Amino acid sequence: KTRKCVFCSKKGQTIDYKDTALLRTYISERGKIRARRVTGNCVQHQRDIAVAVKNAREVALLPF
Amino acid sequence: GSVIKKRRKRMSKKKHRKLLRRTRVQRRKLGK
Amino acid sequence: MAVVTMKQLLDSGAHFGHQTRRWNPKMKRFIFTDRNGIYIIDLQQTLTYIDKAYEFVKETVAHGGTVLFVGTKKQAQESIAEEATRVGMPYVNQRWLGGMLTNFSTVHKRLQRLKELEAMEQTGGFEGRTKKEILMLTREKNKLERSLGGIRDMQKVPSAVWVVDTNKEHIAVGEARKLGIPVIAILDTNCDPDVVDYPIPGNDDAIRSAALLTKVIASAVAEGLQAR
Amino acid sequence: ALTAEQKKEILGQYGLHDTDTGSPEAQVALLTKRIQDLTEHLKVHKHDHHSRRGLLLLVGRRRRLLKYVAQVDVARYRSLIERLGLR
Amino acid sequence: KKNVPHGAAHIKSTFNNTIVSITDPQGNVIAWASSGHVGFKGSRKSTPFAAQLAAENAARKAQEHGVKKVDVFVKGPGSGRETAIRSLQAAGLEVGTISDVTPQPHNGCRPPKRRRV
Amino acid sequence: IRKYKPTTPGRRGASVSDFAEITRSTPEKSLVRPLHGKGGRNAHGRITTRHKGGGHKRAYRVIDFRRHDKDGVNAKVAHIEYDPNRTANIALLHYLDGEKRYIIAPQGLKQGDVIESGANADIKPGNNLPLRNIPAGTVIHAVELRPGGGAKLARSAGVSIQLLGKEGTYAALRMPSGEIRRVDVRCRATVGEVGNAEQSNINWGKAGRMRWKGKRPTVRGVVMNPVDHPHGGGEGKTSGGRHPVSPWGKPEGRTRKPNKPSDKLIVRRRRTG
Amino acid sequence: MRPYEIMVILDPTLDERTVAPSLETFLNVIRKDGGTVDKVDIWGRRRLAYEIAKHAEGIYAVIDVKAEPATVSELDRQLNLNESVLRTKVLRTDKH
RNA sequence: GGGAGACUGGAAUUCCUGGUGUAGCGGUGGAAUGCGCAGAUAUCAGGAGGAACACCGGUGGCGAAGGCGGGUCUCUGGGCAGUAACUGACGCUGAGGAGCGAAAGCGUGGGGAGCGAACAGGAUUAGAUACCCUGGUAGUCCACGCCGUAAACGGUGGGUACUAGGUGUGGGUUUCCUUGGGAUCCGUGCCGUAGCUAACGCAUUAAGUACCCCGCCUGGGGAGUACGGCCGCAAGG
Ligand SMILES: [Mg+2]
Ligand SMILES: [Mg+2]
Ligand SMILES: [Mg+2]
Ligand SMILES: [Mg+2]
Ligand SMILES: [Mg+2]
Ligand SMILES: [Mg+2]
Ligand SMILES: [Mg+2]
Ligand SMILES: [Mg+2]
Ligand SMILES: [Mg+2]
Repeated sequence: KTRKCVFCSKKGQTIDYKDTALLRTYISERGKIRARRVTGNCVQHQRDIAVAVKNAREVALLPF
Repeated sequence: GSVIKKRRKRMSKKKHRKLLRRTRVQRRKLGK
Repeated sequence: MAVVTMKQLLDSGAHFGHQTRRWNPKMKRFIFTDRNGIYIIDLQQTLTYIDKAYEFVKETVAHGGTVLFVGTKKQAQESIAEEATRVGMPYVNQRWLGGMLTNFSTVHKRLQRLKELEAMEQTGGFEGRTKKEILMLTREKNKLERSLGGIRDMQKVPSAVWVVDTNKEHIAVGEARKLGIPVIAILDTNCDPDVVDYPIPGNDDAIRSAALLTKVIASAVAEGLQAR
Repeated sequence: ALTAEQKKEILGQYGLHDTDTGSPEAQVALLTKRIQDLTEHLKVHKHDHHSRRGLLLLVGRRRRLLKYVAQVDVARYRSLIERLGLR
Repeated sequence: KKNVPHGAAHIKSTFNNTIVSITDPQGNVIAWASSGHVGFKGSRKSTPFAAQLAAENAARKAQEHGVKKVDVFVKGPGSGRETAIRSLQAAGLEVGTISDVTPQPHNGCRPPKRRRV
Repeated sequence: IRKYKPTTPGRRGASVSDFAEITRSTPEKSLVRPLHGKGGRNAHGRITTRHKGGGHKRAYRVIDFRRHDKDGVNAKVAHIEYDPNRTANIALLHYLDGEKRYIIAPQGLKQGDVIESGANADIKPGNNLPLRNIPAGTVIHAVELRPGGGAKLARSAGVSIQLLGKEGTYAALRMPSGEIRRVDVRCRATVGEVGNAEQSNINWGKAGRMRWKGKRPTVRGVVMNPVDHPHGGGEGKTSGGRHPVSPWGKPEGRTRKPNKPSDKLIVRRRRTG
Repeated sequence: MRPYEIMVILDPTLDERTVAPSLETFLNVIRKDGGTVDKVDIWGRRRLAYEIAKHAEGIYAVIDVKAEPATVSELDRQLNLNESVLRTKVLRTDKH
């Protein structure tokens, strides 16, 4: 980890709000959203994550 | 810049507003 | 967030104190109880400030600031030399020079003077000049190297400053908080705690703890560098 | 914005010749269509207060294009005016 | 009276006093203590010794009812939490886990501006 | 609302209902029924309800409030007319069966739209539905005070009731007066809010307008004589000489229904302010 | 038309055997008005992260439809009025 | 997080209901009003209403300026690059005029949880109509219009040509490796050439080199006040 990015660098990925497994590695332990530097992601994919995790929390797919 | 010149105009406007508040009634009913 | 626990800190011996005749009345908050006449520092107040400083450096990295290193000891010259070149941060090893942060119009001249010499070294001019001119440069190197060790590559006027051993380097931390720039440092039971903007509980006479502290303070910049 | 097919057919209709865009008459027709399409949305969202600025900018651009067309030639100007029903 | 083998102690600590209340896993409180109830008044209610003595009194009242296993939950910031936990575990009770439960208002209600002193 | 210009003293700042959403101007002669004013006099002939006098005669315009029958039979609106007896417009429905009826014409009810009563009807303003099928937290109006007893709640203009979480054989309704009341779930309700909400702000301007509606003047008891009103006349402008009291000696108190009535359904009385 | 995705969280008291027919009864309107492809994925007995209308578990369903805004809005309204379903969410699979 | 419209959800404050539960709860540099003993505070469950959307979230994005932070959908403004096929001077400014114009205030229609002008009390002071605490009507909020004043500060008018660089960031394009780096074009920070600048300072985003246009300044008070007029329900400009 800590590379350029997993989405902006690998060139293949998809940010899906239903991907609770993938969003668990990005949400904090308590349930909050981790910072952008710790994840090392471009601004676009960071906002995509943010909105996906927000949709998950809204549909009750995460502990908020 | 300095605050002296600003507070001077502030006090001037405050005194003007106080006079206007005091004289409001002298034109309130004379206006209506 | 969090990067370490108290288990790894207990092994470093960061709960020791000094004699009871060299303390200050305003350092009785971190103490819990007197046992055999030695002072102890709480542990719950360590991880909080550690994470606070970590996030502050994480933010200042993106803002355009980094952390520095300062010191005046002449026994741990190796601990502050190996980890420095890894990230490329400033540091002082032998001689704590005067006027490096508060004065910026003077160090830039010596930086260019040293750059000129390091660039001309590639030519190898030894015969064109007299023996005295070459012999002087040998002692000049020993005179100029014991004061500046990492101030050559900063060139960025960072927005975060870290100080260590405030008891002896009070002038450093004293001038750090001058311009209001965020200041961080570790405090002792015989110094002033209000001088640092973000204190970090930690002993000043523990190399095992100082190494880990410097490592975790320098890794914050690499965290943002590898991402940028 | 305007759909690609709608813009293409509008240009083919009000174009001086095949493969013609950005001409005076074409630009005037595009602006008129844009205003006619935006008036319906404004009639609902009258409290926008932001799209009105773009509306005014487009109207000013159309007026400037019409002024230029009139300065160049009057016959073309009057023909476009009577064909689009403006003023 | 009643028996409660496992319970939980909620400690609401603020800048004025600390209230520690033991309760069954259902929610029916059994015993509780407060610095003011211990005897302290005014600013003395904020000292750590007051919270420690209140926690000790609560532990004694719980042992009177026969409670041994007691988890601990704490409210938002406030002095006396760690001292109360220490006193509870020292008075002959199982400390168990420590799950902090603090209300986190995400900009819900506008609080006062600031205390000028 | 249309404001009259200050042409005459009577039209200084007077207003009138815009009368929008009205298509026809005459009622259905097959549904209209006769009715004559009473002037506030009961069978005995004595003036019982004061301030009731000469007003323009009106029609009844029979309105069905039960809607128990014609469950699966759909119906569309035909016209929107005015009704003096009601403080809101009414709607004429052309039922698929053939008969016509009248409804309070809730707000947002345009012309041409189709409505459908019954239990399997869709929740939408204009259709009747039982409380059992109406989800909680919705807005209704004119349901009833008793199963099959007739809609008698929230019939005024721009008024409605909020249905809270129902439980068992009782559902909670928050009347427009802020009073929460329980009512069995078997009651038939009507989704949507009453129309003509723009009314109630109509400045009548002159006394003749209010008199046309059969509203006679109201004389204050202060100026009356001690033998007529408790607030004796006296010498000069007198505030009343005692506490406020009704003309029959009833003070301004609770005056509620007899204590311990059949009101076990009320869960929370309204709030004064 | 435009592509759209519809996530649905139903009541745990129901059964997967009646979940799919219930979703088809609602997609009847789409197939009779829009006539679009139908891909309905279902997975039941999934525990939620917190209480949802006095329930700890539920059944999730995902549908994809290339229909009109009015059609998707009508479907969302029908699902919100129905009681057998608890929660609904409409997303636009497009880049925007 | 460009704007308007519709739908939707979590935390948290307050109230109420069904349990548990005591004689204190709140609060200050120290205290007292007040709230409880007529079951306080506090904990479990449920219901109600009004606002805002922690964490992502910042010298990072948009807008001409105000200003724009939860999620879904309809409409829509504006910006950069490549392809340069399209007309070829249509480029820029703008007296009056028109629109937008933070917050507060005003008319009407609703609600009102927290905070809170005024107002009641408590405390200090020789004297406290304030700084501190307890309640709190307008307001803060939604719907239709006025009010046009802010440090509406970058105290920097609008468009273009030119004047060493280093260091960051966001944006979409190609060459060199084969993830790594340079150039190209726009916004946004810092250090610094010449130059400008009374100094502070600006310095490729000029306050420099020069062109086009509008407004304003020619000593401080009087006074941004007086009369008349302009619009406005009023305050007021
Ligand atoms: Mg009498
Ligand atoms: Mg008299
Ligand atoms: Mg002008
Ligand atoms: Mg306002
Ligand atoms: Mg106050
Ligand atoms: Mg001005
Ligand atoms: Mg500078
Ligand atoms: Mg005048
Ligand atoms: Mg004036």
